[PDB]
Amino acid sequence: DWMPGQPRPSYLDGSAPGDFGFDPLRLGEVPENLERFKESELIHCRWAMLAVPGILVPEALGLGNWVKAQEWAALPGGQATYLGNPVPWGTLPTILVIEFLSIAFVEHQRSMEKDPEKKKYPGGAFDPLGYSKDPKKFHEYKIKEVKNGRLALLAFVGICVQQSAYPGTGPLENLATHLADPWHNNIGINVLIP
Amino acid sequence: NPSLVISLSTGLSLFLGRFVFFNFQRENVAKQGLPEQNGVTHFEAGDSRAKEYAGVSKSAAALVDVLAWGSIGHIVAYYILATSSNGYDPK
Amino acid sequence: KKGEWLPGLASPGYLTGSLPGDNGFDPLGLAEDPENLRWFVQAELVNGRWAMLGVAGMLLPEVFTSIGIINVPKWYDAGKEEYFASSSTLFVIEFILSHYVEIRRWQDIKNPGSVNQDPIFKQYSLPAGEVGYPGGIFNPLNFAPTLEAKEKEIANGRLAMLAFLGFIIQHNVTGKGPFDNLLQHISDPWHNTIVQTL
Amino acid sequence: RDLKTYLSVAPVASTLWFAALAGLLIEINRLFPDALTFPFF
Amino acid sequence: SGLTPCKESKQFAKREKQSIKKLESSLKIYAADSAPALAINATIEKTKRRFDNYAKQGLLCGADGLPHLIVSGDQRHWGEFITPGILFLYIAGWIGWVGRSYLIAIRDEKKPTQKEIIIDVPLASRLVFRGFSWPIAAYRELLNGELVAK
Ligand SMILES: CC1=C[C@H](O)CC(C)(C)C1/C=C/C(C)=C/C=C/C(C)=C/C=C/C=C(C)/C=C/C=C(C)/C=C/C1=C(C)C[C@H](O)CC1(C)C
Repeated sequence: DWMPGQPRPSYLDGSAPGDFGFDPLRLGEVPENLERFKESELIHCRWAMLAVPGILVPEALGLGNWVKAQEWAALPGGQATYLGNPVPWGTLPTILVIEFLSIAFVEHQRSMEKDPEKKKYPGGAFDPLGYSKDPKKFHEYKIKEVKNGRLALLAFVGICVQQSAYPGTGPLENLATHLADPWHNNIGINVLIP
Repeated sequence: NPSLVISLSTGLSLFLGRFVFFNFQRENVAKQGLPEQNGVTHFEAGDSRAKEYAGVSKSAAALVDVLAWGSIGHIVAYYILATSSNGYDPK
Repeated sequence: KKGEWLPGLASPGYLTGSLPGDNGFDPLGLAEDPENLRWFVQAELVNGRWAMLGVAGMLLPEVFTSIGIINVPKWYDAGKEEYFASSSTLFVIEFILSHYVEIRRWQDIKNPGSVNQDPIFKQYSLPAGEVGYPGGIFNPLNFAPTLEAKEKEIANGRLAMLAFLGFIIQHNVTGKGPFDNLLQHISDPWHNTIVQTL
Repeated sequence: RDLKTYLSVAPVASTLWFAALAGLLIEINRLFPDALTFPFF
Repeated sequence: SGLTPCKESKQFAKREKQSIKKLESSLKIYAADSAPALAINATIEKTKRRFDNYAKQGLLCGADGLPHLIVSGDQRHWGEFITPGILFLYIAGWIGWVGRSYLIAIRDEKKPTQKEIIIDVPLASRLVFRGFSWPIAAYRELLNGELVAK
């Protein structure tokens, strides 16, 4: 039980990785569905692990905001830039096509899997270092991944919510704003009134 | 922009159809099967599939497939051609 | 023999009298069902406990202020301004902690086995066996939690709640303070009563 | 007469009940007329 | 809230004015010291009091000159809808809960219909004040609220 004193649902015997017996809605009663879920949690997590840094690091520099980068796309011509340099491939139609074409192919590739999407742990070219060589060791890593992935997903959120309300977004920035006067600057002020 | 855009989109679409999404699309068609009213639909109905027109020498693709992907191709392409000249402007 | 909240009447049947502070008082049959009774017993405890501090917190400073030993605003006034940090921050804080410590005793109510996990490391635990009567660090002095001793806690709580009910209602209409209200009554009781005020 | 009590508590119980209700409502209005809102909060 | 508060509505003032003149007109035939006169002067005083309260309680008015109610949930007008309503649901719940307490008391008995046409007033008087705490019907709902057979 990871809700301190709450009986664990039947299906979760705590053997899965990241299994803390949490499923108040029992969306996992169905085995076929749960398996799909385990796969998805990882996917969603993998991105998130990537996204926070993606969003956070540039701001430490000249990102200003994840939001800000999206800003050029709206006006014609862009052209947008990565590090003060326009292009290559600057305009939106080119990026959109490149993204749609490049992406669709990679994912659909996923949608050609059996053996539980290679157990959502493909480990082909992907595990070059072959961390998964050792089963005992491999298991520990999965837990790390999920816990880390979860941590990341949760954080992304806060970014969006924080980003909401404070359209003067400053995920890294807000923190400062918190730091300055943490007592009079908190979400609390945001949960209430002027 | 020229007429060349039509070709790339249609070309890519066709490409997508023939080598990327081709295996999956068929898998689905097999499962879906043809329509049946109480079972099959050719049983009365005068009208039934055309096996011959369906058949093709290429290792995988058929003429009908060409039609659909090309159409998506043309549509997607014409879609880009029009959004260009509208010069629509938003906030 | 038990205590009768009403001498002539008889006690209801679900009131065994094995409970502290039992005087056969359930005229509306709210506790006919036993489960409801357990829940209510716990509820009476806590509603009674908060009221104790609250009445005390509310009343004493008013008294001390009049004495002049210290100066603090009247309870119905602690709220406006004058605190390090805003009102909002305190709330969210109050909420996070209260949320944890309770969403906390609740577990012990459903199933009485949430005494471990103290602190995060598991070395320390709570040893005992009555719901709403935790032990360990909770009872540093180890006063016997004697039944009858529990009788006293409840009585005070029940009393506190009438007081609390009194303070708030008294506040309106009066527009003053409980101690103040008392002084007015004390100065001249026959001329100061609910009658002259309403 | 037990029995008389019994005639009562029939649909005469309805009228005695509603007459009491009507009276109460009427007095309230006489006391607080033309109320379109609850203004005490 | 495209309306203007009644306190500052000309139409709302014209209605109070016109109404009082109508009642005062009738005042003329009866002379002074008189029963009808006192009755009419009492209606006039009841009229002034009415309009006075509406303005006093911040009720908007419409171009018609009559107050209009806001039921959106807006905080300035809970008096208009929400406050009275909760009051209702309390009473409605009370009546229904007491009514259902009676049928359950009656159900396992002799001829149950006998006490549906001839009320057991001792039993009813015993159950009427149970409606005071009827929203602890909620705690019955956690267990024996409604029948499982259906
Ligand atoms: C039993 C029964 C059964 C049968 O059958 C029927 C009948 C008869 C119905 C019944 C009933 C009963 C009753 C009446 C109960 C009640 C209770 C209460 C009142 C409580 C309170 C209770 C109360 C309470 C808790 C309260 C608390 C409070 C507090 C803490 C306070 C605090 C504070 C302070 C310090 C200061 C500031 O400035 C303010 C504040 C912040 C506020």
